[PDB]
Amino acid sequence: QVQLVQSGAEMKKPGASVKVSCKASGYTFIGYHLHWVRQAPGQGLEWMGWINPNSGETNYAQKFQDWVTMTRDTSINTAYMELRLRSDDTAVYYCARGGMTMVRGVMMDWGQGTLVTVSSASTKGPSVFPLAPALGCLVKDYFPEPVTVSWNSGALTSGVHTFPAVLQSSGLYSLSSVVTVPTYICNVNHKPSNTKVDKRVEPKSCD
Amino acid sequence: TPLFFGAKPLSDVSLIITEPCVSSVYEAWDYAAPPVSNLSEALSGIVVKTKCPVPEVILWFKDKQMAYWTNPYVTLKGLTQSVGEEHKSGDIRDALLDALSGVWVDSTPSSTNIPENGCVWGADRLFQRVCQ
Amino acid sequence: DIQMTQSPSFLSASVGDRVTITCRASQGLDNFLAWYQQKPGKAPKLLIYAASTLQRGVPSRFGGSGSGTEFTLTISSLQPEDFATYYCQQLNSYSLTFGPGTKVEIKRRTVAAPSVFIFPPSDEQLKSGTASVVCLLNNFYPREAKVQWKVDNALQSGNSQESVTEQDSKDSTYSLSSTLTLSKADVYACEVTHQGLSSPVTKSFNR
Amino acid sequence: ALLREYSDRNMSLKLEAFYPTGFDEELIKSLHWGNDRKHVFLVIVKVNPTTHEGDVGLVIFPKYLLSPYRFGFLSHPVTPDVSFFDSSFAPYLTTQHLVAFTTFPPNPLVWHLERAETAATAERPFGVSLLPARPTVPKNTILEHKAHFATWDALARHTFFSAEAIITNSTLRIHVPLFGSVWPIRYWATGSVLLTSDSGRVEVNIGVGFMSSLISLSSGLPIELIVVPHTVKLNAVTSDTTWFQLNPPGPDPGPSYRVYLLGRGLDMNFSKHATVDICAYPEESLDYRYHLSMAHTEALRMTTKADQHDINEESYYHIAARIATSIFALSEMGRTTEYFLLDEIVDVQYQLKFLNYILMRIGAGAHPNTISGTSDLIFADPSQLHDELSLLFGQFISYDEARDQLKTAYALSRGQDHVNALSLARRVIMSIYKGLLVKQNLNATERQALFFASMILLNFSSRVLDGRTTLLLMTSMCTAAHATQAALNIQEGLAYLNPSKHMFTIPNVYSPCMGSLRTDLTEEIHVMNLLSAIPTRPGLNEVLHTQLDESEIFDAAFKTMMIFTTWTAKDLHILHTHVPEVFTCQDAAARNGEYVLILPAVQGHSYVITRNKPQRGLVYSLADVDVYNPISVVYLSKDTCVSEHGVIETVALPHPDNLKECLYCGSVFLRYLTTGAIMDIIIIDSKDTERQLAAMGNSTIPPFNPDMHGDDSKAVLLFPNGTVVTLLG
Ligand SMILES: *[C@@H]1O[C@H](CO)[C@@H](O[C@@H]2O[C@H](CO)[C@@H](O[C@@H]3O[C@H](CO[C@H]4O[C@H](CO)[C@@H](O)[C@H](O)[C@@H]4O)[C@@H](O)[C@H](O[C@H]4O[C@H](CO)[C@@H](O)[C@H](O)[C@@H]4O)[C@@H]3O)[C@H](O)[C@H]2NC(C)=O)[C@H](O)[C@H]1NC(C)=O
Ligand SMILES: *[C@@H]1O[C@H](CO)[C@@H](O[C@@H]2O[C@H](CO)[C@@H](O[C@@H]3O[C@H](CO)[C@@H](O)[C@H](O)[C@@H]3O)[C@H](O)[C@H]2NC(C)=O)[C@H](O)[C@H]1NC(C)=O
Ligand SMILES: *[C@@H]1O[C@H](CO)[C@@H](O)[C@H](O)[C@H]1NC(C)=O
Ligand SMILES: *[C@@H]1O[C@H](CO)[C@@H](O)[C@H](O)[C@H]1NC(C)=O
Repeated sequence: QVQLVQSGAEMKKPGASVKVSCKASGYTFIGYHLHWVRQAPGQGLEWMGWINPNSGETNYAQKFQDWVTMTRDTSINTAYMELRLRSDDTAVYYCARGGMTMVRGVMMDWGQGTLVTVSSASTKGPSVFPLAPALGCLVKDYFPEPVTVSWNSGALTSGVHTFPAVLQSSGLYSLSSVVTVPTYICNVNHKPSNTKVDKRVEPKSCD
Repeated sequence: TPLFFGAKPLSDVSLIITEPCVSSVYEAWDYAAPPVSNLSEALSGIVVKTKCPVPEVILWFKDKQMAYWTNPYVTLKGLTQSVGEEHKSGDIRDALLDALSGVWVDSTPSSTNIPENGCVWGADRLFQRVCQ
Repeated sequence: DIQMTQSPSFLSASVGDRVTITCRASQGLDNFLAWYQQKPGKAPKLLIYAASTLQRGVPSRFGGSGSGTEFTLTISSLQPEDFATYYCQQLNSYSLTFGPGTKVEIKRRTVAAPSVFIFPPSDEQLKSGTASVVCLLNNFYPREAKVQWKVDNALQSGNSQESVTEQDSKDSTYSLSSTLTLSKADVYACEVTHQGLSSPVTKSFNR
Repeated sequence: ALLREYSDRNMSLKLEAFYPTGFDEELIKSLHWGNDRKHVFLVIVKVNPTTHEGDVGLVIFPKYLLSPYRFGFLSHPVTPDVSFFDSSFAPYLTTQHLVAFTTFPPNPLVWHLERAETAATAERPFGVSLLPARPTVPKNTILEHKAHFATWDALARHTFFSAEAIITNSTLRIHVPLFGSVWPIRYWATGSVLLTSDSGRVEVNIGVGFMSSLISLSSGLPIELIVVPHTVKLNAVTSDTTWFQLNPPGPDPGPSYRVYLLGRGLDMNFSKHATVDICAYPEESLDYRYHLSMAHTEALRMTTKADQHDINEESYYHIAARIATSIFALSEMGRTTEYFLLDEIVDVQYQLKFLNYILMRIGAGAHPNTISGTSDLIFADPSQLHDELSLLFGQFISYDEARDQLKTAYALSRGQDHVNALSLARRVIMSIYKGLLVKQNLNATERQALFFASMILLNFSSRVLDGRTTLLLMTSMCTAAHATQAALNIQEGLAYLNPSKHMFTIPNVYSPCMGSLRTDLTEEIHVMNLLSAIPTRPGLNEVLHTQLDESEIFDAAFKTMMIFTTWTAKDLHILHTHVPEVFTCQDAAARNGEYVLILPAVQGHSYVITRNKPQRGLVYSLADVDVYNPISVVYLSKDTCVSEHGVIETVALPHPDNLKECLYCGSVFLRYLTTGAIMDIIIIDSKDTERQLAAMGNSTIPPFNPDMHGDDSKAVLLFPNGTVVTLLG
């Protein structure tokens, strides 16, 4: 099974420098090129460049030519992408394996992507508030994206609707996640602010 | 050093799988082709070894009871080609292609190397380095 | 640098139909073109690596044809899971360019009525200085529903906050959440207008 | 029909589930692999030899899955096969390609070549044709199957025959390209050419709308040039097995054809990017004369570079390609035009020898003794033409007719030359000889006659004498005076040149200096004199000065004089046969080029001029010569390795009229300088030359005349006896 794990997610202010990692598996690292493609929110795909994991040599796009650097490590089979943020650089960053040795550009397998947010603001944590007696929860007032929500140990497959984030006027994002019955827990995970809040469902009396 | 005539015999197919790796056992080997015109009227099977330092492919024959070593990359290429034609249709055929897909993805890369100098013969004596 | 054109930019069709997406290159790409499928929130997936060839593991419903400057992706029989945006990519060059993509939605054979649920509790939040009562619209089609309240509808209440889920990959349903948040605590009803309802039905809570 | 995926743990058996989709197979069979049925099975085995288990998989698939699916271009087409299965599978299974090396560049993005300017265009669907336009067939005429000459006049006029042999008699043949890099190619073969040596081999296969030229060097990487009809696509064999169609490296297809270059050097190894240069060859023209003209041009060019390297890598590939595509052109031309000419069929025979020689000897560096070649063409029956000409000879001539009679005679020989051909060749030489002693130059017709006369007499103790006596004559003919003119010729011819509209041919620029044994022409004294004679050819003069630097003009004059030294004299095989006496002892000087001049004498003996201290032979040291540049005349013997010194006795000349009997003839009049410069090697051929020798300046022949010369000039007469004499006067 060929897999690529990126890491993890992060936020950096403008003018900074950010590193994303790709963890190879299932294939010969030295034998297939590594490509980087970024996606702005609500926009399409943009190919940043590729790197030969054996040679070490890199090929860059004109857009990223002086603003980016790509490097790897043959030992742990990982690749690194370092970019200088111009504040127009906010996007999700993907790494992918070239699947054809004699034809450049075919992405056979993709990573899970890493969202990078560029803002002058300071990172903040989420606050969870379980709902009674539709059993879902409510996350509120965090920054930046993303935040992932899973129910129990992943025992609930069908029925879970995780709603898109809503930006408040306070400057912080908020979203909910619901499932529908007609005692479980909602597991919240915030990567930038390092927050994990387990809240359970035990319905209460209303008026 | 140690060379290879290209084939040993084998009476079973369980032997080939358990057979060692020519890559590891010897240093220089020579791939070989069976003394028969049509492979189909003869060849009973194809065994592929992925994880050898130099991945290999064996063409096994039942009646002949010979097992020949052939070029791993060229043979499977020619395989996925002949079974991949537009007119070819089958669900079985799809399983072939499903298996033939990621064959060399785990194993070591193909050569980037330059060949050696010297004259080349034609197809008659297959790409032999001799002038006259 | 070769520029890539895709048409249509947006389309919606029905299950069982045949969708045809097109790709256009600034100049001849010969054999080299790719087709990708990107579902919302997930990573792109390769469909057609050469102009005509189907990646093993990709459904047989997907096919491709083309040469030179013109390429066409065809979904033989559309399914609800096919909801995505589809990209084409230049192959085998120093600069690999992507098509703008084609958004593909799914129109439903039938109209599904929203199940309205309401969440009262402010308990953990109530002593923190805020009370949040969300209203839920789950698994409905078509898209249009307008939520109103017994109070005058105001950005202040943030009732215009609406988190709309991307189309369900099974029933093609939509889900909406309009959140009611009044900070510092300065009749409450959820009023939904939908074509799947006889008259606009309202579920309410007061205290 | 079984798809079965297994997992191995320890070696006993494996844990699996077998899924058959649509058909019945023996289920209990799986305990033993599905050999029993005609169907083939596939097994993928992943095992980490840590003793680690890994996993395996199996699919048994049916048999049929391995089975595949004005000039008339729709009759005998070029059809690529899908894979090795219905084709020749031997080289593909057995190739080390992709394992040891790769025939293709590792970087895929360098595969596509740009199209050259000289390549064909929509407006010029074929190419550029040379100006002595190919004669149109007369409207009334009917063309015979083969080509024949029943008369002498046939050679002078044009003889036509049908190209129908291409369309009627032909063979469908499978072609495996280099190292099994590309799937095979079915084609209808119009011909083949093979050139072999010590240091090189080039295989040329040619068919309707098809050419394969496999070019290989002992000292260099192999390449193959494949030419297919532009509509045809070739498929490259690559590591990734799931990419079905990839184009082997080359330029975009043209109006008539597509060209492919197999083998490395495209991205890096080539000295410049000649990738697009060589690939353009088949699309530059359909005129075989065009390619051969370019071949003769690079021929002369590289022989000037003979000093630094025995091998010219680039020039070898070039001249190889050129030779190959010219046969592709000629065959394809006849097909397209429905006919052929006799000159064309004869000319390629001579061109295939003369060019292969220079190709392997000078280009590849190989020993001349081992240079061989063979051609098989359906529209060409040389051996039948040989017998026709053999019976033609066997039943006064101007230089023109002689040139044609000899050219065709050289072109067709198996080594059997008709006695009267040789007799004609001799008479041509001697007649040119008697001409060149009164005059210092040869017109282009004279040179062509000399060229073929030479090649005929050096072609093969009878024929041995011819070799020695011609090398003698060639050497005598080449004087300081002629050499300067002869070098100017080569230089003028190369100066005013039109690859586009005109043919260049070496026999047109030829001279005895190319067929002589003289290594002294590169000496400063001569080269300097060459430069001073340049303004006597004002056109050539201006061309040289307006591009070449004054320093480079010297290199030029040096490099052209080089040709005269390296063309024949440097060849050891020619020497070894005709002058073994030079090599008899431990003698190094022969191969160290310490022997500046070689003069074949009566059988078993040859004179020699050496600058160093001679270690063998009868030695006459001329003592009037400057010490820093000495001339030692040395008489070498085959069976005598002894070393001695002779005395030069002096004699006087009688009155020219006095003796009707000739006691002098056969000797050699050597004119040298006190500066150590060798000038004139003139032989006394006839009783009249003898009379001109006794002349005081009443002699027509200038080296015999101590007037046109000066105080530095000294002269000595060499008898075949080994006797060296000074003349009084
Ligand atoms: C090398 O040696 C091998 C033998 O080992 C030969 O392989 C044979 O190859 C031929 C093709 O040239 C095969 O013949 C083909 O048979 C197919 C059978 O499939 C049909 O029937 C089966 C049931 O039996 C169904 O499952 C299937 O759906 C099909 O209905 C035919 O489909 C093929 O027919 C094609 O051509 C015929 C005309 O001959 C037309 O009538 C058809 O419409 C169609 O176009 C084909 O005939 C044969 O099966 C192979 N033998 C074996 C043992 O399987 C090679 O030919 C041989 N090659 C050389 C160069 O020596
Ligand atoms: C090498 O060859 C030369 C000639 O090529 C030989 O010289 C010859 O020597 C003999 C005497 O030994 C001469 O014979 C003479 O004949 C005349 C009549 O013609 C007569 O009057 C004399 O009395 C004498 O008998 C002969 O002329 C002379 N040749 C020449 C051209 O001068 C020489 O013998 C040879 N040397 C060797 C070692 O063989
Ligand atoms: C074909 O070749 C045969 C000899 O093999 C010959 O008899 C015949 O004339 C040739 N046909 C043509 C048209 O050249
Ligand atoms: C060359 O010289 C010969 C005489 O030796 C003469 O017949 C012929 O006309 C000359 N050719 C040219 C080109 O003048």
